[PDB]
Amino acid sequence: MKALEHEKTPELAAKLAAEAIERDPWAAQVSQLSLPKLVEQVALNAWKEESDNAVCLHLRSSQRHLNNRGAQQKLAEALSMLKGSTVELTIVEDDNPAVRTPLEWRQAIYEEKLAQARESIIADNNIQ
Repeated sequence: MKALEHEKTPELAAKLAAEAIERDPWAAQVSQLSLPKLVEQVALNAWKEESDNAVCLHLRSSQRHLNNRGAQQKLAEALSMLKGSTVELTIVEDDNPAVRTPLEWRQAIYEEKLAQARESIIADNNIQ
């Protein structure tokens, strides 16, 4: 009609997300919270650090423009509904790759199939 072409394989991407959730407690938590779109993109562009009484979403500063307090407050109420108590939910902007976000995890699960086929040679070992 108009074009669509943007679904492509939403099944493959959601199946891939199932594995991400089956590995990542944060991806699982977000899917249980069932976030909308903007706030979902905030939760997606961040990896969830968790402290004694807080949850600090390390958002890739590469998408710092998604992070707004309007999202954080809605995210906070949702995280608090999950935790069943007040979560000190903050969004911090840390672009360092040392942890994978649930978005990057979905992507990384897919590439693990490809990477395992090269990492098998790492497992053939040399020094470890």
